[PDB]
Amino acid sequence: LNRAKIDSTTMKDPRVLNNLKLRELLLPKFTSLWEIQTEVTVDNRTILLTWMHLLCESFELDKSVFPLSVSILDRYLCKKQGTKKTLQKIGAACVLIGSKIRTVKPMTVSKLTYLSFTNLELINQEKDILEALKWDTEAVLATDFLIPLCNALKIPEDLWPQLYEAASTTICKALIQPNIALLSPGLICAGGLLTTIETDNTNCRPWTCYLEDLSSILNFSTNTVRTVKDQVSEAFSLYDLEIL
Amino acid sequence: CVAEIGEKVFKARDLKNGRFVALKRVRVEGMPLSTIREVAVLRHLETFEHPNVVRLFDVCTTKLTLVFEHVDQDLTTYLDKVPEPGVPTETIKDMMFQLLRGLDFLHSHRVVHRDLKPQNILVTSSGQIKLADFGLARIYSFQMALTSVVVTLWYRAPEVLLQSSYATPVDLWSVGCIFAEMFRRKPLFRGSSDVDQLGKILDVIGLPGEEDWPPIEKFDIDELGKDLLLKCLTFNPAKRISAYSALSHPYFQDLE
Ligand SMILES: c1cc2c3cnc(Nc4ccc(N5CCNCC5)cn4)nc3n(C3CCCC3)c2cn1
Repeated sequence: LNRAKIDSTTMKDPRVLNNLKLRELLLPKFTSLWEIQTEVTVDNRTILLTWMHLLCESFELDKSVFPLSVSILDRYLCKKQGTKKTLQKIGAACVLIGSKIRTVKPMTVSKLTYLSFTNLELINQEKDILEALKWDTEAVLATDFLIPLCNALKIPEDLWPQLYEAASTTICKALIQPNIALLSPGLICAGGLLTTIETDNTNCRPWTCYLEDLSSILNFSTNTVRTVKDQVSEAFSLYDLEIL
Repeated sequence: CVAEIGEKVFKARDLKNGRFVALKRVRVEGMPLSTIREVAVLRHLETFEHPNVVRLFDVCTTKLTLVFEHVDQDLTTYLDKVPEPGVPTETIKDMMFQLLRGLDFLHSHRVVHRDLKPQNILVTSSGQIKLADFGLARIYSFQMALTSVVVTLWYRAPEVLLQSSYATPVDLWSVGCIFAEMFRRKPLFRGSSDVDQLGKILDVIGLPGEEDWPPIEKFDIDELGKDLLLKCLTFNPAKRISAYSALSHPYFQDLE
């Protein structure tokens, strides 16, 4: 299987960054995490999100399959009540749906059930999430912003493959944590690059030399950017499989 | 339901109005990968209300029903019955515009519609373009995996055939093929295999030099369309024009 390579239309066109900024405003900002929820909690999510991420990491899915599943799941869990038991059926349906959209070889029902509820109950749960959201499943993922933000930042084009791999990875683990769920996709992403550029010492400027321009680019204050970096790096650091 | 308009795509009326709608009763791993993709994109972009992309109205569920806006006819029926000498001069310039417009739309939202064919392209009574069937369509992130099977044989861009990785220029290929078919009311390239098809093509565009590798009036066109059509069928896909760059090209400046 061959991979999508640079496309000026899709990554260097300045109105792609613009339109991302826009459709970012089509996912209404969550008041608080899982407000509509009486039983399960944020604690129950960091876990399930952790399994889900692993399930996405272990089966080598495209980097943008886990952000979408997290997005779907939260959204579904505004418009429906879920138990502490079903909570795993649910998150396994989200990966089922999210894979079908953002990845060429989907997770199957077998792989999702053989390791976890029946092959029918899960399908019916794909249904339930499909209805509840009225099939409006896609979304703007923190991942969608990496390359347009790299172009915007005049980062030398040939550093993109490594930075994409590093940062998309740092991003996806953060997304497991609660306090990252409130931040806006563009910002979560900006943190990703900075958290990463800092670490790897990639032949860029040092990361603080991208703060005043990421401010400009995303239209936030040079303080919101710093906090979003810190928050993200921290959420990365908070990753623990022994939580399972 | 009344009379099928697609191989399964129906045609019926509604309890609200007896207005015209298209029904797509999709026969159901859970829900088919493709329809989930199709709908997901259409609802993602719908509030932008672009002139050139069919609207979707509902879904419901064993069997599944997918409900759209109705269009007079597909460009296939159009070209197959438009009074001689076929589509007029400027109607042609015009639909090329709307096509490249609804496709400048799409790509700017990081979407690729890789199933561009006159079977799929729609034409309202007022002569407006409505792009349809978004089964093979999806958001292009970077370093993402790809199947090796998009577009019906005749409209498939080279590099796809060459089993290379594709992108947006896949859309522009079919465009500068539908650009072609429009003038000469019959498919420009009619192969039988991935290799025949790459031949029918390669014995026209000619032999791409060592750098581009991984008469045209010959086949009634303006001097200007014939730079556009060459721009949309330049072998190298990093050389193929972009729908944005094309919308601005000189063939278009005289227009409604
Ligand atoms: C969503 C919406 C639509 C849609 C809405 N209207 C029409 N109108 C239409 C087209 C063709 C004909 N003719 C009838 C006599 N035989 C030749 C053709 C008549 N009406 N076709 C639609 N399609 C078609 C794309 C390719 C197959 C289904 C859609 C696909 N997705």
